[PDB]
Amino acid sequence: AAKIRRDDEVIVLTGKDKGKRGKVKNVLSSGKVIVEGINLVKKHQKPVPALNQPGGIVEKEAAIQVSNVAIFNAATGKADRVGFRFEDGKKVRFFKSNSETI
Amino acid sequence: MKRTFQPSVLKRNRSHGFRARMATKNGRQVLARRRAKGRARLTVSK
Amino acid sequence: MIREERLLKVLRAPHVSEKASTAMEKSNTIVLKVAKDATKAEIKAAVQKLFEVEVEVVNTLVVKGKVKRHGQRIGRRSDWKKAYVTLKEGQNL
Amino acid sequence: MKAKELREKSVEELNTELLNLLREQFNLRMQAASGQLQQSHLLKQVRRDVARVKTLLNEKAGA
Amino acid sequence: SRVCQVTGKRPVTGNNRSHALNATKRRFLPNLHSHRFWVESEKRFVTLRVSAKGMRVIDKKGIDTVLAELRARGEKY
RNA sequence: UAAGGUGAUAUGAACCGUUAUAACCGGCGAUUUCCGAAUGGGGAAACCCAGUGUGUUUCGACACACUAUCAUUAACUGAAUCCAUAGGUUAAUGAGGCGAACCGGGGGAACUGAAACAUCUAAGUACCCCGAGGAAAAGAAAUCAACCGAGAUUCCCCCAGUAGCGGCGAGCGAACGGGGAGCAGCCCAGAGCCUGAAUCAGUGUGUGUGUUAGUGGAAGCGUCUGGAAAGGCGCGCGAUACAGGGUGACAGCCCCGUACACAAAAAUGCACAUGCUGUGAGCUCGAUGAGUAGGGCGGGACACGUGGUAUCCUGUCUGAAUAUGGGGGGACCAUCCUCCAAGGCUAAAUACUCCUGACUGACCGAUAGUGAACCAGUACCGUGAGGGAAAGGCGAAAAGAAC
RNA sequence: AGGACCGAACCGACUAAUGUUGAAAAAUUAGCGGAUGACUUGUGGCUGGGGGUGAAAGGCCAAUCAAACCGGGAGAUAGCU
RNA sequence: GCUCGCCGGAAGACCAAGGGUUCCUGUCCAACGUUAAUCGGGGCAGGGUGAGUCGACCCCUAAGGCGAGGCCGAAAGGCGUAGUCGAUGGGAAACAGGUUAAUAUUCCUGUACUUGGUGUUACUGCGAAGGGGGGACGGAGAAGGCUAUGUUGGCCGGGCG
RNA sequence: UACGGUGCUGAAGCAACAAAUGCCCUGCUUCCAGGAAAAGCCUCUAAGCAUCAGGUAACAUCAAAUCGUACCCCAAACCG
Repeated sequence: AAKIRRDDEVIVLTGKDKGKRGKVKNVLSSGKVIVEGINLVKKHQKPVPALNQPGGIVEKEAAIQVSNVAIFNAATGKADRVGFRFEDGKKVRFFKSNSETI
Repeated sequence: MKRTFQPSVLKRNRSHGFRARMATKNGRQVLARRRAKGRARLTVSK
Repeated sequence: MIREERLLKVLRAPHVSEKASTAMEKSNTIVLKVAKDATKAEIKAAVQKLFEVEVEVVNTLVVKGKVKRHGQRIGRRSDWKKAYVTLKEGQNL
Repeated sequence: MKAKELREKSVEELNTELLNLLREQFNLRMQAASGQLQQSHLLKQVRRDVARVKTLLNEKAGA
Repeated sequence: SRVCQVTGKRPVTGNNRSHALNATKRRFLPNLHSHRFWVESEKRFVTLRVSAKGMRVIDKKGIDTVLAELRARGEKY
């Protein structure tokens, strides 16, 4: 299974400001995730029909590496690792160093 | 000046075509060599 | 026994929709894109069954596909069959 | 036990396939060539459903 | 082809050798003749293209044993 | 198995989906147009034209199946010709064609070397053709040896560049014997004592065991420089895991993994009372592969070029003895020794890689390595057989430059 | 009537000039020979390399001919550069 | 647009072969056009090829090809009977106007024609990889009768330079 | 009238002469070098059947499928 899921409160590990923590919005097949408010890039949008007619320098989130993303623990406010140990075919995620089910 | 290539698709297909290759065992060897080389067109006449 | 309703999938698109087709509907005929292997009896039965109209004669031609791309990737569009289906009488809608 | 098309194991699969093909797929083709929006998934859904009913007609002999 | 049909003799291949020992490729052919053998059990004639050694074998063994060997080999006559 | 997906350039659009049923992966099925052995007839491949049945019919017609040739077998008919054969028709079974190498057989060069060239060599090589298998071939002494003995075939190392062959030139080149890999021998040519009584082949679960999806899988924080830390410094921790790859610079502890422990609805590779089907065991007695061995002529193969030349094969012509018999022991003859040709089957050690998977490299790195790192046997060239390229890299991320 | 005569289409190619990195890997221009015949031409077929075909020059056989072209033996051999 | 020149047994028109969208319309001018290009047989988009009567297919054969069996050949294969293919030849049938930016004996209008299937009526010997006829054929020359076509006159319309 | 052009109406529409290498003519004459084949078409019967099946004539109705069809074609679209 994937350790970082679609709606996970996660914290960045490397790159730009690595202190910020946010929620995943999309998980890509290339091993990358979109986390809310993390890699803000200023795209120079050309004019086009349908949406974004005038264009602009509106900020948009870039995909960051899921290895550069670590999950967050609310009880111990640090980065944490994820394991998959439960008895049936549905494996739950648990925090390492806390042994608590996510 | 009359040049050497004077086209005719009937004579092209009778001389170099797929069934003209398949009639003789040697033209079947030609087709085997072209499949082994991997040609996009076996008989470029056809 | 009019041909099978499975086989009456020969009609592909209603209306080629340019001045020749619209002028032919203004005077006499519907223009359709009808399969590749559809015969005139199949087009006649398919128009008369899938629509309420009555057809007198069907004229078909085969349109050859064009190349339309530069020399880096030369490709060809598909051949299709165009049917001129004559049903000029007896409709108001 | 990952897909559920046990729902149409009843009789009149020929009638169901006839309703799937007769003017359903045809009208979606006419609509897609005249121009309407939603047909992009509906055309695929109807041709897949035709494939389900034809596989079940090859599977069973009682319908 | 030039096959004995009873002893299986085919053309074999060897050399013309001369006084100067120049080897030239040649072939040795069987002494093949078409002969009608009278069979008494079938009361008829069977034509076979056989060698002279094949006719010696037919004289020694009988034509019935020979034709039984030809049917065992599957060869038509 | 899963929280994400609807293959790529390739975004969009319209949608599908919560882990108990979207997508992905695996087993088993369903479908599988037309051509092509192409197989109903034809044909300028991917097209043209049918015939016979069965069914539907709104009478316009439509759907499905079969219909090639050859071989073998069976049935029914059937001439010259009374019998019969030849022939004809139908049915059943098998084959056909493709594929890189290895293997057996049929045919088979020349350039070249001899410092020319013809014997010789190259070389039974290249090539052509036929056939088969996972190996093929060969194979259980009419074999060697030397008066001592060995005990089928095949492959490796010696013997040994020896003995020899050779315009005794160029060159070709053994065997005996020894050390190893591997190693079971049988059956018919025939009758009685026996009738599943042990092998062999086929056949659906079982055990054990691999394959075709997968599952869990340890342990890192602070700080400095920096765009970014995996780097410097400090303090820990895991290790049956410090193979490897990615991550914004060089990561055992970020991710995928790796060591290890496991997992199979189903389909499948191998040892048995394996339920059975067939062949068929051991004992006594008998037989012991004839146009054959040998010979004359011409050739070919044996390292051996006809030479003093044994041995094998046979195109031609001949032609025995037949276990008180026959073959061999390198002209030949005596003696002695050794073995039974003219009928077959036979695993292993041996050869090869179109392919599949894993791993490795004092192998290459874009004029190199495959011709081809890239939509390459492509674009182009040629009537055709055939020939045959050039062409990789923005950035960490398009943030690919709004205005 | 005529392998008759003159002369266009058509077939050919005797002379000259130009062109010779051409407009053209044999042509253009001005004349020239045949033009009812051993003529000329379209389409299709057949003959295949020590072979074909040749009113014969070793001409022609796909701009290649005292032995075509392609692939292979093949890295033939080269006392020569 | 108005003049000027050139071909006019073609340098005009229609096909066959061969090619394969070069055809028509909109847009663009980087590359391609031996110069510029607003143009193009160039680039990018759409459109466009309508048949019972034209051709192919189809029936039939020539040269020739393949060829069940067959004869021959080390193998591959060679020849060849029945047969079956093979046009460059022989068999059914449509003409004139009008129309599109681009089709045209195909679409439209007018007037036709041919070959088969089925059904009804009336009469009746029908029936064949068979027999016969016919298809069905050379070169040259010479009439005659025409016609396509052209000229002139009449007629009609316009003119009065 | 956007000057691509559209629509209505539309008079005479006859005669004589000269004419082909085209047609009659695959004819006629003449010559030697003596000039495809098979089917479609017509006719005759063989085996077979007898108010049957068929063949003629009339009428009515149905069918004639499929593929090509643009454009160049003494050429800037073919071979060079």
